[PDB]
Amino acid sequence: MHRVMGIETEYGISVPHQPNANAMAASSQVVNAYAQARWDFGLANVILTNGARLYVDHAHPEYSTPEVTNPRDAVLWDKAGERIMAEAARRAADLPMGWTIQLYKNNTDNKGASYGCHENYLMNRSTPFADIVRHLIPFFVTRQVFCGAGRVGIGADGRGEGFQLSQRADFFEVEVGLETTLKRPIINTRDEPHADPEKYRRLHVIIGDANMSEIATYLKLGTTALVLAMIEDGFLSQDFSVESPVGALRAVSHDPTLRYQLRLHDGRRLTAVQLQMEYLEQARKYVEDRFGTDVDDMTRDVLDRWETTLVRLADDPMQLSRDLDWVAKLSILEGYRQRENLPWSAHKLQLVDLQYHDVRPDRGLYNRLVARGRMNLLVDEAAVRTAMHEPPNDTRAYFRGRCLAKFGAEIAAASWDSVIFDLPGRDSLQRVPTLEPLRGTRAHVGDLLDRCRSATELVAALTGGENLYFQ
Amino acid sequence: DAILDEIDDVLEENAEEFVRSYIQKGGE
Ligand SMILES: Nc1ncnc2c1ncn2[C@@H]1O[C@H](COP(=O)(O)OP(=O)(O)O)[C@@H](O)[C@H]1O
Ligand SMILES: [K+]
Ligand SMILES: [Mg+2]
Ligand SMILES: [Mg+2]
Repeated sequence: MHRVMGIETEYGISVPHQPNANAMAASSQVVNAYAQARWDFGLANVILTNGARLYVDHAHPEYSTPEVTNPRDAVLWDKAGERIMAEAARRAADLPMGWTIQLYKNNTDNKGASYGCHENYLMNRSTPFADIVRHLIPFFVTRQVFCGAGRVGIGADGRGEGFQLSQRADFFEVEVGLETTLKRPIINTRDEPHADPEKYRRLHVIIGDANMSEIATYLKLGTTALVLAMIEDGFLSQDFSVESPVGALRAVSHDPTLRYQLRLHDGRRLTAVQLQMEYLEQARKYVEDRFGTDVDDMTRDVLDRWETTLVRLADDPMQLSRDLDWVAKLSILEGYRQRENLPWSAHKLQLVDLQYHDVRPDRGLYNRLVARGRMNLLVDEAAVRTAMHEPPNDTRAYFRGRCLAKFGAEIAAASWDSVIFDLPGRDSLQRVPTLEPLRGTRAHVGDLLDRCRSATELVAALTGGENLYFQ
Repeated sequence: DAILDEIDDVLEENAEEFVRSYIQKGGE
């Protein structure tokens, strides 16, 4: 698999028993207590040596992965973000203020507020947006059957009793739009690629729940990428559009038995699982048609896992309790409901819903499941730890992160599309543009970075070579 | 359930106060 992608996750943040605290201050402590160099364009905003961004957004600490090229790397650097958040909070506890800061990789307080886990995908600019919209809406409406993180409470305000597949569904209100904080659209239309806008669209997806499960994050990014390849190539000839897709989004979420039927415009009546099976079958045909059996292993793995998950969801979803967040969480919830005869309104069930996402290794419920061997993993912890400080090798995040590690004292600022150097003696800053996501890689600049012992030597060697190393 | 005993061991104290106090600013 090769598609430039990334995940931005806003974390919930709680500072109990500190009347002097506010969410912006606590988010700043988290970002600042971890780190490094500033963001290039007054909130705390840091670029890390793994190429990630750590910053305060809307009174939430937010982690954005480096650009990666495949869904396994998306999982890996996204999981490293969880470790960075947990460590950041632990370091903030040693600041003079002494705050115990709790962080949650979820999307709602169950009281009407929501915050986002966004996926970004690089696409051909030429692909017509009307096709992007009409083929993605039904996919996004239904992919929560394996992407959902689970939620106790129905309706944005949480007043309805019961369990649902996703946290985000109740907050989406329209099909298409610019918004990210209110009246949220199934398809967000912002197109800000931080790359050659003549070549690339950046698809900014906002509808997904943050996932703890690595299998869920892998499927979320990997299946979406496969659907994007079909959309770009004009491969989908059928009409998957449904009547009232916003209503369908909510109704699919609110039926964890997975029997609710969408009403397709072409007359078909299909469950969300059934409609997902139609996308999967087209993806299989697409890959066979394009590559034969010359398919890369990861594409094959995504297709196989997508199919197995849908087959098991249709048979008995509880056999997925080691793979999907909403199933793993529901298994705990129903266990307590059976053991202690609890209605869905019980406060203990609300606590399980939230604490599932706590980043602490010793207290977060997903993390306890992993500790007891009750969750399947995709990557191992040693690789996650390495990904906290090393960038991916095959995107421009390589140059960004390695510059920060090796020449941090001489980096004035950095962003997705530039690194800005502050060289000794020069009374002027050197801005090195990194405009192509698939340049600035180890194959392009690794040897050069190895040889240079100073940022001055590096900027000298890069001078006039922008259209070699970076564009 | 062995696992429910593990979850019981780690759940936040004052569960009702904890849930009531978990109030977040809207994000994206
Ligand atoms: N050209 C691109 N194509 C696809 N994904 C990208 C591209 N550039 C950056 N990304 C990813 O998008 C995310 C940007 O995060 P952030 O700066 O928080 O976005 P926003 O401006 O939407 O808040 C990162 O995870 C990054 O890896
Ligand atoms: K975003
Ligand atoms: Mg962001
Ligand atoms: Mg944000």
